[PDB]
Amino acid sequence: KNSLALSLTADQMVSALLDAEPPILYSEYSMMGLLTNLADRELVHMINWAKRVPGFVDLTLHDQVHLLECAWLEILMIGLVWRSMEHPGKLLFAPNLLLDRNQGKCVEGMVEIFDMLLATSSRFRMMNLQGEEFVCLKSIILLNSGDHIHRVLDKITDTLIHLMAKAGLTLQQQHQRLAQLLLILSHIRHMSNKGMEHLYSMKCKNVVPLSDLLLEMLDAHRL
Amino acid sequence: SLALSLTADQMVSALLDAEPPILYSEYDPTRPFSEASMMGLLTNLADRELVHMINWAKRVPGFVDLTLHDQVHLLECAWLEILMIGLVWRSMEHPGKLLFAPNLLLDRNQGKCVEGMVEIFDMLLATSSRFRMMNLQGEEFVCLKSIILLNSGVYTFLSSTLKSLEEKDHIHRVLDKITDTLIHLMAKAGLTLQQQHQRLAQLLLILSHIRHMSNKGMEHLYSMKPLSDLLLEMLDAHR
Amino acid sequence: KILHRLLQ
Amino acid sequence: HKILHRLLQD
Ligand SMILES: CN(c1ccccc1Cl)S(=O)(=O)[C@@H]1C[C@@H]2O[C@H]1C(c1ccc(O)cc1)=C2c1ccc(O)cc1
Ligand SMILES: CN(c1ccccc1Cl)S(=O)(=O)[C@@H]1C[C@@H]2O[C@H]1C(c1ccc(O)cc1)=C2c1ccc(O)cc1
Repeated sequence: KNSLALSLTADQMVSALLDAEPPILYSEYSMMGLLTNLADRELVHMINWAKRVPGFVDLTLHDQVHLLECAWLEILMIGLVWRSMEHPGKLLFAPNLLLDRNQGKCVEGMVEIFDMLLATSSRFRMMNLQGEEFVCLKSIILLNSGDHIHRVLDKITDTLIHLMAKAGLTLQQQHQRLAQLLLILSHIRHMSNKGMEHLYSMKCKNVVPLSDLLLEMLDAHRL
Repeated sequence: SLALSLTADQMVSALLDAEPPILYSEYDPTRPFSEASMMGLLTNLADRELVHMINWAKRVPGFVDLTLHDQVHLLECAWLEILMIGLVWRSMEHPGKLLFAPNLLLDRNQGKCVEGMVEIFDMLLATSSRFRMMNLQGEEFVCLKSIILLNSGVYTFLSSTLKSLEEKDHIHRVLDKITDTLIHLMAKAGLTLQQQHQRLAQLLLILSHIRHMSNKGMEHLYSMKPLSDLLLEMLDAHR
Repeated sequence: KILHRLLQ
Repeated sequence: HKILHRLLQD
């Protein structure tokens, strides 16, 4: 149908995805309280980011709501992992909230997820994942979380390959790298799934107040 | 280290030879459904498949190069995903149903009678239809299954040592080989270069859906407390 | 809905 | 040992 994503060349797609990037936020100036408030504010930016992903607003509103409902924790996580790459062994929740692995210990179930997030960060850094590849992956997470949607995913795949080719990677290296990145998405799905379980548990235990948006987002998966 | 020398065709041959059989159930279709009874059948079937899966794993190239701890970990991470991709594969030519065994089909009306199963049921169905529409081949299937085995547990832990980093990199090299092998199969099937990376992506994205279903499934498993000793152990790893 | 509204 | 361990050790 009417679709900007299917009208863009690979360079325009990259440009548009780069332009759509949300900002990096600061932590407010208990650990669970800080992290929650930070995720809440990121979610608002994430919703407006998605509206700028070529193809997303061409979907029906019901589709759009469903993709954000399914993908939101995946997208927060890959964002966190991206900005932590320059800080091996640490999670850069924000420029004023840099947490070592071991600061994940205070909260029940969190440090196991921290280890998985750090493994992901180390993998991306070892692969020398580029900004342009990252924004492609993030849009694939959004669209794959839930026929036109598949045409767009094909297009973002083409765009990923293109970036690798322009970077001088051989065909073999492109196929291998494409696979390496997409297999990491399986792991990001895993972490999101486990986190969603812990979030619901935290709501029940009533020890930190999840925000309205977070509560509403959380209610999506237990449905 | 020997497995890193295998050619594409040799990789396909090894994986096809190592394929587990499709197992049957003791299911008696001549009496009314019972939730407890069907769960027992599914548990028993799953338990028997796990034994086949463990011996299949030893035959996946590169797998036995890992220490016992890592072999154990990979199997613990991926067991339900591997059962599920098997189920969706053999369910392919059977729209509307999950073919647990040739003689045990679960239909959707009946799945509704299993408390909380219908959502996972529909996802499994969608995945199988996806594969059927893609005309997934046996050769591609066995590559995907091997990929799940090697990949699902490789990012659980941080590496604290160079040695640990190297064993991690050993797994990645084998995964790179199966990617090469997948592309090789697609090229030999007639697919243009664009088609090949598009098909490769589509298949790998489906692995994210399989992970998703496995996590949701695992949730329900450690909620009804059927389970065999081995299944309790595999489940314990996620709890 | 907070999402549905925000998307508009 | 774990059961999984034993099934491999065969
Ligand atoms: C939900 N999790 C969790 C897991 C176990 C125990 C407790 C919790 Cl909160 S968890 O997955 O780690 C989750 C990942 C990471 O840390 C937890 C978390 C988080 C998210 C929401 C929230 O209300 C609190 C915390 C993270 C996060 C925050 C902002 C980002 O931009 C990115 C990530
Ligand atoms: C655990 N699940 C579940 C979900 C909701 C309600 C009840 C149940 Cl059993 S579930 O994920 O559907 C799960 C998938 C499918 O059916 C359940 C299940 C299963 C697995 C182990 C078991 O002890 C019982 C059932 C399945 C299975 C078995 C063998 C296979 O080769 C493949 C799959």
